[PDB]
Amino acid sequence: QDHFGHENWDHQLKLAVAWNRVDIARSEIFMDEWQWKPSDLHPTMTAALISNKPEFVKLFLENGVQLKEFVTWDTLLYLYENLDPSCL
Amino acid sequence: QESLSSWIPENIKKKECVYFVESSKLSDAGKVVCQCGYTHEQHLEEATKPHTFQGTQWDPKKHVQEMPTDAFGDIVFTGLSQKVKKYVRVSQDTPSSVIYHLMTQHWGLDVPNLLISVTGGAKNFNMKPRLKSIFRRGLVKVAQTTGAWIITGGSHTGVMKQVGEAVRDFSLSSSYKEGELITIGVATWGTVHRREGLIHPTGSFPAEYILDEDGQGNLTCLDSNHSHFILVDDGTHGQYGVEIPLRTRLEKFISEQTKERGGVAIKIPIVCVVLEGGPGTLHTIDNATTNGTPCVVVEGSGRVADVIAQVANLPVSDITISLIQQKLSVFFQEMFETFTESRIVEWTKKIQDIVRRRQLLTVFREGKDGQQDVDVAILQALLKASRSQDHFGHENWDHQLKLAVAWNRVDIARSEIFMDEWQWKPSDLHPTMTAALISNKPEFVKLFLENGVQLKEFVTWDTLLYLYENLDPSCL
Amino acid sequence: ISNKVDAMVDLLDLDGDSYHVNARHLLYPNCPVTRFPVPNEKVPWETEFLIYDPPFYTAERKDAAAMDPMGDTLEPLSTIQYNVVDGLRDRRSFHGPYTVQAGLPLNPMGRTGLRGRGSLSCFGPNHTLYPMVTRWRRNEDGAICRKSIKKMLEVLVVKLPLSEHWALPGGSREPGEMLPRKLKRILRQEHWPSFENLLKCGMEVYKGYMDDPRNTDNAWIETVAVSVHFQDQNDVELNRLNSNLHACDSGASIRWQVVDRRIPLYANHKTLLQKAAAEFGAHY
Amino acid sequence: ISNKVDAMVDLLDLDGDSY
Repeated sequence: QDHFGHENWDHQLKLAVAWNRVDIARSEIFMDEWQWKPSDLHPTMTAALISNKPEFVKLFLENGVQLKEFVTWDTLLYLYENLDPSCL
Repeated sequence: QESLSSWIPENIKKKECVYFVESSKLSDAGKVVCQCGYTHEQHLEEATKPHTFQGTQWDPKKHVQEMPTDAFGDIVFTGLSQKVKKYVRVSQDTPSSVIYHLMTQHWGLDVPNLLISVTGGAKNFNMKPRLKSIFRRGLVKVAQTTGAWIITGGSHTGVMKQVGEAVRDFSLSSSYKEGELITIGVATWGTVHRREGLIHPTGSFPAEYILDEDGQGNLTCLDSNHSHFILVDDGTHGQYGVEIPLRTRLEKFISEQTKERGGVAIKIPIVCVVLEGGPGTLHTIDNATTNGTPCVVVEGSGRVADVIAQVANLPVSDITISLIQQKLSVFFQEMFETFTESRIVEWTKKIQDIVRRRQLLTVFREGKDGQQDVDVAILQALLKASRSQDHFGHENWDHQLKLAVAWNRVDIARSEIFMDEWQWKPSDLHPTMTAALISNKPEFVKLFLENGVQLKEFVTWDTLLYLYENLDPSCL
Repeated sequence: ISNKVDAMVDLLDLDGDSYHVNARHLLYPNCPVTRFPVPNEKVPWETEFLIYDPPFYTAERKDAAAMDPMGDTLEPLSTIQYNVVDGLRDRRSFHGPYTVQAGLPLNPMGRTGLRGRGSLSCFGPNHTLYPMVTRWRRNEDGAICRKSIKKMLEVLVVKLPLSEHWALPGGSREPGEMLPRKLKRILRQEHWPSFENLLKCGMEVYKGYMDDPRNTDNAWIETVAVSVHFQDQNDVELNRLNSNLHACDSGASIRWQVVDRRIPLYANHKTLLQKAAAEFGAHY
Repeated sequence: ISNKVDAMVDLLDLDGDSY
């Protein structure tokens, strides 16, 4: 599908993690030909956590997302808004 | 810290022009250039002057000046990892020795048992998966197990970037001694993208460095996986080739120094492996193999490589320039024709000469035959080379053995050093046995026992006195 | 051990030529009819194709005022000069002298499976103009960007509100030189329109009939491909191109764009751009 | 047993004149 930029990699990835399976993305989404920058995953990482999907977390760690650079204040405030509602 | 911090400017110089007379042709808006255009209305860092000399075409002999460098220190790939890396800017005309000295003393580097100088095509490309896997695997393994330096360019392109990916792969594993794999980058200071970021006297120990793929013109950036980075410079910005005249001087100087552990002492061996490459790579390959320094090539994904992989079997003088013409034509297929007839005969000469030296070279033959593992190949390669070296007696078996045990692995010697054809005498191992013990290497001990060294005949008085002089110093 | 042996189990048990595709495209746009099936073999007139039975398709406004009243051109009204300017319609193709079929043109490329007028106004060819402005892509320091090996160009595209496709600013050549003033009907300016008209003087790329959904076997479409290029990226010509910032009349959006084999654009305009970059050595 | 089965894995996936 036609595009302007590389947010199409964003689209492939948003999908591959929307569906739970990961094998796909680690197989091809992160093969090569994007030369992405780790600061271009934080929206995904966000959704990776809130949904309790550890595998993708390990993944973006292997591709080097920097926690210290990542878990900022506002994002933190965010993650504390969408805890699983059942929890005491 | 401050010792080396002062030492570097006390020792090294960096180049810069003192003749300010504008270039002839203008660059990309770079009309402020005295034929080099680093940063000024001219190629000037001092008073933009003709150096009291209105003498046009003032050569680097009449333009450039070497002076203590404000471009050393420690660095870190900002926004890329947490590890740091050592870097330094170095002039062109510099004694190889002082570099080695900095490397060992001021950088704390142990004299290594092996010196893999890898080369290939600065071009970017790919290869088969299976081949790429076995390659990165064997390379990093053999580089670690013997404690080998690894020397190459440092730009983020080509096979340099490929092996950069390989070493980073291991550091992703990095089971233990993550600092094992040490890799040094040899590039030209003129071709650096954001280089200003470290130009600072008295050390820039925490040195942030941005990077930007494709965010650069002809000048390049660095690969982000090597462990150390030397920068050679001539006093010129948009120019190439300021590296090789030293790289040769350096690696040569290392092929001479000797190591001495246990009781054994040997000279460091040096073998070079090459990848896809091209014409200039062919030039360097021959210019090395005529100096003993042997070579190993991968059979697969190589313009200048696979052609030789093919001609590996053809006997000498059976290589016509027409065979070559169609070969290079079917292989290049983009520059397949731009070759003058006044160079293809040169290439026939070179390739036929190389294949003549039927020992210093080695095919790989990926998968089919003898493709056990990359390491063992390199071992047999360097080994056969050493053996072919001329000698008088059988102390060459001594030399093969002293090596095979200098490097820790034993499989080699038990496989071939003790196969046959020597008919040695067990009383001709005691120097080795000595070094086998002092270094705490039991396997070799079991070995020479299987080949019957007689303890009672061996552990004499003086030797005993010896072994009690070099106990491990830490022991209570 | 278990996971390893399972692998053993698994292994052990396991072991085209240039055609007017947009013209032959079924379901003519907005005409609730279907054109005849015309396979690749029998597409040109010169091929043996007897079953051919194209139905007459003429929109209600195709044969309208100032348009070729040729919607039912079987009449004597189709007496206009073919491959010759019959007054207001220079009914003549850049491709060349187009054959006449009973006072009706035949598509000079092949059969289209659709008879009648369609949506094209005049029969035979229907010329217009699609200009081309090209500028390099510089970095922050002033150097031009690069592809893997090739380089990067920037081309501006005007959005159309109800297009579902970004389109090159090309307009119907209703006037002679003001064809981009049909392209820039509301884009460039009022007077500076004439300025750019002088600036419309450029380098040509390609002319002739191109593929399109709205070609019957009677009326086809050709146009002109001029190429104004921004070699340097700091001149007063470009500053004037910026000074053309009077687009707030009837435009959807306007913006530069880098060449890309998937750049969101009209269908054939992309082929045009591919020709454009081919004329320079850029990437794709 | 482990060292032995690994061998199965490896095998199974592997298969001029005088001038």
